Amino acid sequence: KPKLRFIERAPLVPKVRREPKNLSDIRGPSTEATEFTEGNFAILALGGGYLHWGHFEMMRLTINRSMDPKNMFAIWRVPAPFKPITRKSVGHRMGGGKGAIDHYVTPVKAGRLVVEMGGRCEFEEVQGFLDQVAHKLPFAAKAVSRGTLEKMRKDQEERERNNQNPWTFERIATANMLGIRKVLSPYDLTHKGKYWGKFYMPKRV
Amino acid sequence: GTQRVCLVHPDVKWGPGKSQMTRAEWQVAEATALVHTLDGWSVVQTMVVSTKTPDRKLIFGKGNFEHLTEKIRGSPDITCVFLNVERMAAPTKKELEAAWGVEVFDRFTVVLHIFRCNARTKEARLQVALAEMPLHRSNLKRDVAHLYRGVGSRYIMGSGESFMQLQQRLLREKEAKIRKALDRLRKKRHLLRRQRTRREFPVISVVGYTNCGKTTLIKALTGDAAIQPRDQLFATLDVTAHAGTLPSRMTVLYVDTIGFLSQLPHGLIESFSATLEDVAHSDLILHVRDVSHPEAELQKCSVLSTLRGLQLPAPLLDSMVEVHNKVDLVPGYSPTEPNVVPVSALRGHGLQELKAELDAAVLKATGRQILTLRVRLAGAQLSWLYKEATVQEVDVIPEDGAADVRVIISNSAYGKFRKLFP
Amino acid sequence: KNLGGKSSGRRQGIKKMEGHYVHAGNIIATQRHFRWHPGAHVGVGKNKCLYALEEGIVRYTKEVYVPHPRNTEAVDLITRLPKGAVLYKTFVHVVPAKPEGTFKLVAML
Amino acid sequence: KFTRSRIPEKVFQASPEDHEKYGGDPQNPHKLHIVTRIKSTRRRPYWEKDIIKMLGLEKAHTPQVHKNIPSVNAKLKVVKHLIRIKPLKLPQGLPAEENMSNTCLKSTGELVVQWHLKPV
RNA sequence: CCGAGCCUGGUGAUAGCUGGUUGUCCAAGAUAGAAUCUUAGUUCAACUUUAAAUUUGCCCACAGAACCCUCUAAAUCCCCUUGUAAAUUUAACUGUUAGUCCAAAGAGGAACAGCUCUUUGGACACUAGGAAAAAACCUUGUAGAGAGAGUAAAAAAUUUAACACCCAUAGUAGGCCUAAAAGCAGCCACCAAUUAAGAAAGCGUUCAAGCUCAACACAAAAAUCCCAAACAUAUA
RNA sequence: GUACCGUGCAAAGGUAGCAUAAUCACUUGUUCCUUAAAUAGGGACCUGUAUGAAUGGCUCCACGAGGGUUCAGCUG
RNA sequence: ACCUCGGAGCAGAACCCAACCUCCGAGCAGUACAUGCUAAGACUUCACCAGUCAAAGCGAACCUCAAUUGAUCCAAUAACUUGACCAACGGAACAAGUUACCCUAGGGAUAACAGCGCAAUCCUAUUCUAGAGUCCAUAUCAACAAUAGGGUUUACGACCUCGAUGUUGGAUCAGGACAUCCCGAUGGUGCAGCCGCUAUUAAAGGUUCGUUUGUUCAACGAUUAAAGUCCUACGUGAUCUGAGUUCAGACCGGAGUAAUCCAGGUCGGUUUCUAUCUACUUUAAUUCCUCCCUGUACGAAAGGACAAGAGAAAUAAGG
Ligand SMILES: Nc1nc2c(ncn2[C@@H]2O[C@H](COP(=O)(O)OP(=O)(O)OP(=O)(O)O)[C@@H](O)[C@H]2O)c(=O)[nH]1
Ligand SMILES: Nc1nc2c(ncn2[C@@H]2O[C@H](COP(=O)(O)OP(=O)(O)OP(=O)(O)O)[C@@H](O)[C@H]2O)c(=O)[nH]1
Ligand SMILES: [Mg+2]
Ligand SMILES: [Mg+2]
Ligand SMILES: [Mg+2]
Ligand SMILES: [Mg+2]
Ligand SMILES: [Mg+2]
Ligand SMILES: [Mg+2]
Ligand SMILES: [Mg+2]
Ligand SMILES: [Mg+2]
Ligand SMILES: [Mg+2]
Ligand SMILES: [Mg+2]
Ligand SMILES: [Mg+2]
Ligand SMILES: [Mg+2]
Ligand SMILES: [Mg+2]
Ligand SMILES: [Mg+2]
Ligand SMILES: [Mg+2]
Ligand SMILES: [Mg+2]
Ligand SMILES: [Mg+2]
Ligand SMILES: [Mg+2]
Ligand SMILES: [Mg+2]
Ligand SMILES: [Mg+2]
Ligand SMILES: [Mg+2]
Ligand SMILES: [Mg+2]
Ligand SMILES: [Mg+2]
Ligand SMILES: [Mg+2]
Repeated sequence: KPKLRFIERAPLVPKVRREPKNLSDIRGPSTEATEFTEGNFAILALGGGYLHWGHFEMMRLTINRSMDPKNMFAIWRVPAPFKPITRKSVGHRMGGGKGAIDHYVTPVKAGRLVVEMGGRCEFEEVQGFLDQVAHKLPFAAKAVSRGTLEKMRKDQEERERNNQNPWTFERIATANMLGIRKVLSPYDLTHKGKYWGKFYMPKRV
Repeated sequence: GTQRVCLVHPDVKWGPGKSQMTRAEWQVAEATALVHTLDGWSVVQTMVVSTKTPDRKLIFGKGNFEHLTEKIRGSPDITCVFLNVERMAAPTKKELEAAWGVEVFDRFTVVLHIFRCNARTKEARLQVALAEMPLHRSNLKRDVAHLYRGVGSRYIMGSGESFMQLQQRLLREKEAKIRKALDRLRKKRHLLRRQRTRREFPVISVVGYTNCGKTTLIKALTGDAAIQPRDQLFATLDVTAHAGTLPSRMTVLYVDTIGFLSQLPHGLIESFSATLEDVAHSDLILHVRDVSHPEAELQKCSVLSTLRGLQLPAPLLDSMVEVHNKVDLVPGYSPTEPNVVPVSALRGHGLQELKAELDAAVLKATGRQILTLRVRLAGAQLSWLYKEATVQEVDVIPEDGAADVRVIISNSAYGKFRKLFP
Repeated sequence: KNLGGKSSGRRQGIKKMEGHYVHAGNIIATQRHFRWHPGAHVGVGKNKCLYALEEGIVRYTKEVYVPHPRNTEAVDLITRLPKGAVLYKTFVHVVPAKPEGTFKLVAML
Repeated sequence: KFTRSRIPEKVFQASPEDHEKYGGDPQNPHKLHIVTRIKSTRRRPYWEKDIIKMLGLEKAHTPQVHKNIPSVNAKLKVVKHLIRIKPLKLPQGLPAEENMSNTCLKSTGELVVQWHLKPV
């Protein structure tokens, strides 16, 4: 079964209890599915966002059509939509209780792999349609190999080491210099200024 | 949206609407397949209710209507009701929705939903909006007292645009814009066919009831592996043309169309407009019937009624080649009526005979003439004929420097040849 | 559809932290469940509130938990515990400050 | 929620580079801080306002002498973004009762015990 | 001037509602909530004011404050020192209990709203400077005169898409398949020779024929009329 | 069950008449006449489960500064 | 729909925290009859009321449960004690509709018009290269999606205005945008020609008259080169009209016992203002058609052009 597996619209056992839109699941760096597993290529999410069944279908159809099943295999690195998003009836006034469950999404944080590909192939053979999928994804995304991912991580480390700026967001935020924590967020103490809402700034050091 | 549907089938007993050809079990099976087509929901409950006055507003009698609403309100798991009654009038839909507390769908609305949800085309979306324009009683399941007095009362001596005036204005404007957009899309679809008409490709429209095997027959005829027939109802959404070769070596377009359905306003379905206009402009019509299906007679009657309502040319109605598909399902079948080709699309049993038959039909319809013509070699007359007309056979006279070519040529191509190479 | 849930906070928790001088009878901590267990010179009310049985200094410690043998649920938990495992709980103690009393010369008979 | 900030201890651990830059030996640390409020307490938390009042830095650009002891240092850490801290230097040593009235705090942070107002 | 006349009187009816509430000067002064036919109000709390008694008030070192739950935040409570001068209690009261934005953690909405609702903090409902004008962003506040001085915050930067040239025989038109389908309609094999070439990576052919590739060689657009003027180079 | 053949219930199951009505909506109902063209008007309908008989139903002579439509003429 | 009480999240760690926010529950039951009497010290649902825990002592033996309830007065009782799904649950001892016949006090603290925020809805443009288009993504489109822009709709918010911002349609006059309907120039075409389609540029000028309907619109009739999309308080009522439109009258159908009512129909129904201030009051034209080109180019036919030239007009401006 090398081809990418089908993803259901909603979990077979639907959730009955509406739950809050905890945007923290989109905010910040990704702590899961950050490394390669049984594959050599992937789509890396350079930003946070929610993936819908429409996005899943786009990914599945494009990758399945453009891949070579006898030499390439693909695997999801993100679970099927599970978080329920609720919408009220069109034209409803505010109040009257939380809306009914409308759709299911799956959160994705910056730095996560969405799909992972492998097999008897090199990067250039796959990067085309992987980049197409990444560009059509709801968040900033990039087709990345193991080598390219390691290269970008090493480049980030090198920039952090050799930056000539005496002042860094990490240092200022941690020391509360100028009392900037009045303006910053507690999450910023760990984001080090590289994340702003759902957006991840890669050039940011 | 994971809906739960109660399939309410009005079994018409006596009077107009009494179906001699088909049975209520068959009709409810058809409706169940229809609703399953949409991938979103399925039939949770089915009720066949006897009715003797199907033309009245409530369809059913007073007692039967009370009984139905009793069950519909008692059972909470139902999200909507599918009324297998073709098209409901606006008052009937309003009354049934108010009584039952849930959205009520008819065959027309369900088919519009099939088109919108499966073939996400602008035609389908606009048609759904057009049919959805009647909008009142937003809060179903409960009658809401409103007390609309004092809203927009006269300020000095007059009032501005009131409600039911703004609603009328929006209704008129939306209808106008939807119609204009649909006209633009129709013009674009017509534009798509200009090159085909100019090249004068013989075009054949494969028509028939859903699941008769139109797509499978076209696949068998053309030899294209890309064509993917499905067992789903209304699987062949959208109209597409495929090239094929006949025994006379002629190239012919088969127009795979959307399958027809019984008790459905095809003329009023916008998504069907491509199919209807393509059959209208078709040179020949290929009528595919699934004789294996028990409702074959009703299916034939429905398709023939739709074709008659299309007001197609009399010669187009005539010579419509009838093909009985799925013959393999019937163990031993003999076509009693003449001029019908029994074929098995999956097994390709009668495909050669069908090919010969509709090849003769195309030769008759398109007006192309089969003739032997003398062409001087090295003139490029032969190459011109190769490009512009089908070439059944070539026999070159070595001594004379000419060739006798048996060719099927249209009037336009023949005139062009005579002028270009006198 | 969602009714209730309007109850106010119980204002429960610790009333006397460590190092606080506490008189006899003072409530040290009110709790719904057994968060802090009673230690030396600390009594439990019907509602699991901890009160000082003596006058002294409150001290919070971590001590091994050995339930009464008739506490069937805790005994079952212990019986299912792996060998070498020891349960610990937070206990509140009142280190008495004053002595019980003094011997005073009352009469020189 | 915006809350009081806990400065990690590693921030206040000077390095040899810092010692060279700022001219202060880790051994034999200075005894007294000269603290001047260079920033307004307006638009700052009430706890910082109260700490400034406790340190007696209500007036801006008004030097105040404080002990270089852990508790005063903790308060100064709390309100460090509003103040300038320098080491008090005593080139002639502590002022004596005889010269107590002739002292002056020069901008360099030195408390000279003779102020003649004459050219050198 | 009749949903029930007019006049007089009770009558200065009552109004939680609107409006008004008149000398000078100084000072303190914007704080959680509960109940209520109650959310246009009031009483009690909280805050605030005054006077008086007393002694601790604030900041805060260790140590200490739970499992559930596998991980799980900024913090908080408590708290000697220390820097500070306030705090508690007693007595007498009013007024505020219809609130805005900003930063942060959240919830609802549509990860809309100058939207709504909680929490921490700030500012505003007070002065001044700045962000163009400017309640809420930044700087800064305790007050007067000065035709002195050092400063705080404080002025946006960006201009971005060329590209190879040459050359191609070949066992054969690889087989089957088909009317022929010959690298090039479909499937299987997919080698191999020439110094160098995939039984061909793309066009084209009715099928061929003919042309190429790998291989040899060599960003944005709206409705009265754009909107300071301008300036790239004289030493922070 | 296939209009009439049986049955339930009710106090009786809306009868005659008229009918897109000044008569919820659907509504610009569907037709014919009328106009070059009519959401108007008039005549009709298996036309009302929200018509209908002294809460009066239909027809009709006269009459009306009542409300519609219209021939011809007339005219700013 | 809810109104009182309790548990869990929001509210991760002392306490406390809203929501017509998310979820669960309660208005008991069981056992006991010392489930007796007293009494330090404490907690406390942010007030009070109320509610909690409890050492020691007497007297004895040797309560479970999260909520599981309700004050005062007043009744019943000899007393002890008991009494409200007083659930609008801090509880008037006992009182419903309707109002357009309406009235007063206020409120822009609060809705309808308009503006404003926003852009769900709506509209527009790109990216994606699946799929339509006989072949062929890109002549013309286009699914799943992505990125932007606009502020024409319906909303949503309730920020100015309720000691009045008069608000549908029409007349009159129009100012403006271009996202161009016609006229101009231009690239592509599945552009043979004629018609077209699509895109760039262009807002100087123009963009019809009628039948029904209050219609804006829609349909239809006849035209036109075309009969554009919008903004302007859905421009413009101190310039006009009031046909529609939930003031007072009345009828029909329906609701109700009735008053009366129905975003149902229908017949009728008062349009004020003498201008103080601002502003303003005399600022090289387009288009169609006729002939001819010409039955020519083009085309198999059907049909059928440009450009050049000549002549006629129509409108607009000025006389
Ligand atoms: N036994 C048999 N089954 C057939 C035959 N032809 C078609 N079928 C079956 O019927 C299905 C019809 O699918 P399509 O041919 O796509 O249907 P269609 O005729 O295009 O009709 P729509 O899906 O309604 O458009 C096939 O997929 C088969 O499952 C036949 O000749 N014999
Ligand atoms: N505590 C209490 N008082 C009551 C109760 N029932 C009546 N009362 C008293 O009586 C008042 C109510 O009067 P009603 O409503 O006439 O009482 P009723 O019992 O229904 O009728 P009557 O006996 O005729 O008065 C209350 O306010 C009390 O004073 C009850 O259940 N508990
Ligand atoms: Mg009123
Ligand atoms: Mg709670
Ligand atoms: Mg009078
Ligand atoms: Mg008064
Ligand atoms: Mg003052
Ligand atoms: Mg000063
Ligand atoms: Mg080459
Ligand atoms: Mg008329
Ligand atoms: Mg208390
Ligand atoms: Mg109450
Ligand atoms: Mg009336
Ligand atoms: Mg009034
Ligand atoms: Mg508005
Ligand atoms: Mg307001
Ligand atoms: Mg508000
Ligand atoms: Mg006024
Ligand atoms: Mg333009
Ligand atoms: Mg508007
Ligand atoms: Mg009127
Ligand atoms: Mg009536
Ligand atoms: Mg009227
Ligand atoms: Mg009149
Ligand atoms: Mg007037
Ligand atoms: Mg005038």
